[PDB]
Amino acid sequence: QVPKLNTKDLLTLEELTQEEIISLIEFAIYLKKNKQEPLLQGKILGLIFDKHSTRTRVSFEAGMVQLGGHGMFLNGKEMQMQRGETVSDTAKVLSHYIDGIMIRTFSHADVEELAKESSIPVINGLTDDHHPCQALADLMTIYEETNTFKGIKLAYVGDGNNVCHSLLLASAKVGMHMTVATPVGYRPNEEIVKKALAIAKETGAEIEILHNPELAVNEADFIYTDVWMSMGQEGEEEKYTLFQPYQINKELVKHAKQTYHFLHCLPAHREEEVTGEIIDGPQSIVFEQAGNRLHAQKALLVSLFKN
Amino acid sequence: QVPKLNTKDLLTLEELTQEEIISLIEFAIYLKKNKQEPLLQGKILGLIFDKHSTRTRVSFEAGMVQLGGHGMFLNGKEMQMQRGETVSDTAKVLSHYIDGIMIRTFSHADVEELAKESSIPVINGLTDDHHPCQALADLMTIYEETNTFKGIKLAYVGDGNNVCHSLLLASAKVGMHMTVATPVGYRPNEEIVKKALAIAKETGAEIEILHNPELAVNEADFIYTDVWMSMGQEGEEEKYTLFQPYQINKELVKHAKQTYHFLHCLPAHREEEVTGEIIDGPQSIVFEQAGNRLHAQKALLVSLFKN
Amino acid sequence: QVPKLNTKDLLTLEELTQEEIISLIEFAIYLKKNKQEPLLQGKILGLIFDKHSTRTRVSFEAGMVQLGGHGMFLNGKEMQMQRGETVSDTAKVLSHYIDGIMIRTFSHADVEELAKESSIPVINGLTDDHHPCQALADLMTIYEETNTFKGIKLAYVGDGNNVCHSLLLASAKVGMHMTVATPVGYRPNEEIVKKALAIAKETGAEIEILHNPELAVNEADFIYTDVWMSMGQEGEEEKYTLFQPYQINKELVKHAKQTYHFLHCLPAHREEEVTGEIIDGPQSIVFEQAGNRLHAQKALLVSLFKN
Ligand SMILES: CCC[C@H](N)C(=O)O
Ligand SMILES: CCC[C@H](N)C(=O)O
Ligand SMILES: CCC[C@H](N)C(=O)O
Ligand SMILES: [Cl-]
Ligand SMILES: [Cl-]
Ligand SMILES: [Cl-]
Ligand SMILES: [Cl-]
Ligand SMILES: [Cl-]
Repeated sequence: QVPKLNTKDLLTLEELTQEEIISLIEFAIYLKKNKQEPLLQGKILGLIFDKHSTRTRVSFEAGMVQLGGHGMFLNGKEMQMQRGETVSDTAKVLSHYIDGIMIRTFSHADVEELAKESSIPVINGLTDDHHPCQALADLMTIYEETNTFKGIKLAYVGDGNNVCHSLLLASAKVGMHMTVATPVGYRPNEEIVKKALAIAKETGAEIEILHNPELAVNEADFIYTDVWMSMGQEGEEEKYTLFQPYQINKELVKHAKQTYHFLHCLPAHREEEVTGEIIDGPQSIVFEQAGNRLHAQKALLVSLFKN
Repeated sequence: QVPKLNTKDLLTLEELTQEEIISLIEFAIYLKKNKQEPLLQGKILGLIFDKHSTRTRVSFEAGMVQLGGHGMFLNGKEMQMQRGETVSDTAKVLSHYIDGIMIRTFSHADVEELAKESSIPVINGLTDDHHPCQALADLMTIYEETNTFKGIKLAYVGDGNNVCHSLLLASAKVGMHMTVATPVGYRPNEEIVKKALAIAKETGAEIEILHNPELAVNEADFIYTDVWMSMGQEGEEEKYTLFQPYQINKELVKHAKQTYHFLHCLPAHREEEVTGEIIDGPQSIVFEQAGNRLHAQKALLVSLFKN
Repeated sequence: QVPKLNTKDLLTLEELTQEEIISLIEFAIYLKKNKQEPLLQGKILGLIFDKHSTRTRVSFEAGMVQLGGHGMFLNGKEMQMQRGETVSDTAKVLSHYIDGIMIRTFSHADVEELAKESSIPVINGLTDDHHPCQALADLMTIYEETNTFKGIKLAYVGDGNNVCHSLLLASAKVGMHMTVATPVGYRPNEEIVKKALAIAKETGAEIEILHNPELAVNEADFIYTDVWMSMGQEGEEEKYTLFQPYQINKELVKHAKQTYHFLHCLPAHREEEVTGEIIDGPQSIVFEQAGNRLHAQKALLVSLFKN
């Protein structure tokens, strides 16, 4: 049974209810376990990219192909948007040709406009502000270990960026406890924190934004990090210095549960945000986490294309 | 049935008779209305692009996929032609691997050479001189409104460029009246004008090349424009002032029929060649026009591949 | 019978026995002659390219499509390797999504690492050091003419580059006599020469590395050359001066058999490494040679995917 969703698009996870998120995760687990069937026969997903990608690009197109459809890679440097065509005109023409769009870009507003002006589904494959498909797969990865979100503690330590934003919203939706530790000056966006906190009031989630990483990871079941300079960001040399106390290393993780697992969206820079010892060690699940991008997105695609 | 064509390639529309063009339009209209069948099962169309594209790139690959075949995007920057491999050599090797080629580039002579040296069909997806697949779709769009080309008047106002050339030839082939207005120094190519006039002698088409835009649009059924600086032309900034009197705006279109429709190949630059008021207003059909790139091209592909 | 191979990967041809190479060539000839069947139904081959390509890029994707599978083009400029992601991390995530990888790049070591860290097959589609699929297709092309490798003489005249290396190892594997002439300072890698000589001891191949092109081509059945400046090279301007005596032209080829045939991997630069008179003349088989990239690689793909 394909999950029914009351949304055309997936831009932040705010669009989904708790029950819809759980249904997507269960359907992804089903698709992971069972023989491939051509549920999206003949369907074409456009894949617009304005930023680098390995996992998102390959997993989306492979997912479509496994479902009997097609992915069409559209480098943003080749589209007439480069030459000043509006996002609205783009949306309207693509709706005549293909069945959905996944877009990865800088401006979140541009993805909102694309969705608004498109008659086909639009999926955010990462913006400066949100990476929802990553957080959906991460929820699946956590659920495969725990079989529940109740009483689970996730600690994110790092920069208050797009990935942090999506994990905050994801955790709040499913009722999972989440702490964030960032350096001063690099907190997650306050409006997104407020939205997560509001959601958490209804679900029982405890969301805390902190500066002390040792306190944040205390008794955590999962520790998550990400790179210190994201694709959207301008360099500060002083940033690297401020982030040193936020590295995920042996000294930090000993404050979490002995049974904790390490998560990272990838790509990773060993000896910056995380040491080789941690990411390549026995508590790391980053490759299975990455694998689940495929399954979680196939569930999302089948549900959105069924509308 | 599938239209029979007496050409391997489609470079300018000169290669087609009136009857063949009408047959293509009727077949496109059939394909637009009827269930997709895999008429090109297993066929691979190579898509060589040396210039930006949204509509041509997406519509050709979607068309192929919808007919059970494949489109293979080939950025010109990645091909060995960028490192000096000849067009002839490229033609000969691609003919061993794939079933047809669509090419968008600068030099029309290059596309002529590709067709001459290739044993597979070659389609011009725009050159500096011709954009024949656009004009074929534009004929289809007109025909859907009028159900005839007899007594219809098309007015093109703008630069004497590739799209103007293809519309001149298309109009002449089907017997439609066409007027052109361009600024002094920007007339369509005189050899192409002569070809169109020669074709028009046989078909009853009245082709008129003018400078005054108000005279050109008088009692028109359709007003068509395009950008002032084509991809073949970035240096030429002077144009922007010269072309201001050629803008499609409320003051201009009142001289056409009250029932006129506005066409534009896209991409468009609002407040340059056309105002938002016109392109976004109730007489604009530019998005249906763009949608018909898909269907007109599918008809062409099935016919060329039938040979 | 699909050939059984005792290797997961194809990086240099060293991985293959003489019997395996012959079996591959026979299978390629069969595939060339016989109707397409979907032997690789559903399979996805990633095609990672850091360098320009026409033949390799098109032939590998067409081959997959013709076998009922898919080729996914991945420009190296768009992958997170560009932003510092390790080859190992890349290998581990791709293995979750797709079924094999073909990679064209600079560093042969990177391709070795990709193969080591990947659970799926890896194929070298050219590196600075080896171009094994080219030499496999070249052996097929020779065998189609001669029906044997015994008593056949191949002469390569040019730069001691990646293609020279692969021809050396190919010739030694099948027992064909091969001579090389290069300028002073541009010999093939001495360790590769040693490996070829060792293989040749077992097979009866005579391999000679020389400076005098007229001596090298004496009584040759085949003459082969390639460009003087490969994609990986930023060689001195003095190089062109040293290469003047090494052009393949009428004066040189008269020293070979009257029945010789000319080979070139392509792309070629007429009037540099070879004259138009030779490459377009009656002894040239370069376009059949390029065509055989398709068939030889389809044989390899099927065999690797089976294993
Ligand atoms: C997947 C990349 C995530 C990272 N925060 C970035 O935006 O660069
Ligand atoms: C579809 C683009 C048409 C325009 N005349 C150009 O050549 O840029
Ligand atoms: C197929 C190209 C071969 C040439 N030696 C190069 O590496 O550029
Ligand atoms: Cl960012
Ligand atoms: Cl893992
Ligand atoms: Cl419209
Ligand atoms: Cl090189
Ligand atoms: Cl040939």
